[PDB]
Amino acid sequence: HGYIDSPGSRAFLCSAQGNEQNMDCGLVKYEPQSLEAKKGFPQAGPEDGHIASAGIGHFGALDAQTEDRWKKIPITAGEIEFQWEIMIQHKTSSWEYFITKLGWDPNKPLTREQFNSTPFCFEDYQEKMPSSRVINKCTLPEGYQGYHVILGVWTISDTLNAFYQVIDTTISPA
Ligand SMILES: [Cu+2]
Ligand SMILES: [Cu+2]
Repeated sequence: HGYIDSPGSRAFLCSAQGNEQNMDCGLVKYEPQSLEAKKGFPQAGPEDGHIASAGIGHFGALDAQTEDRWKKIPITAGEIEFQWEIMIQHKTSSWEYFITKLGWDPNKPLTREQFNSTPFCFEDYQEKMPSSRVINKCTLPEGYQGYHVILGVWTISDTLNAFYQVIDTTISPA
């Protein structure tokens, strides 16, 4: 169980510790650490249209997708660091990050077609137990600007599951 608090994830910003910068999030507000679903996105895992909720019904408020809906973290293109708060540590296969395609539609549901098919950042943890706070250093793909959604995936090595964290960003050109 864990969540990304820098850049603050969509679920994190729903929470009290995110100071409710997103509202009307349902139960997400009270357990942003709990977006657990089958590993293996995009070949498996949460179905299209339910990626942000990790396919969990009572987190479905996160599946709304409009330009106006979500608070966006401002970031500059290039190097980026993601920080996870690991409330319950589990042996870890990897940390990986996907981003929406150039030309995705911010007013349509998040789907595999809306995301690049492969991650832009991948850190192999070789099934080791992580510390309680984890930082992954990454680099954004070239040519990115504007509103984009980043999907953070924390894949658990000793279960069938992973934790899914979408992040809303406004990217300024490098
Ligand atoms: Cu857990
Ligand atoms: Cu419920």
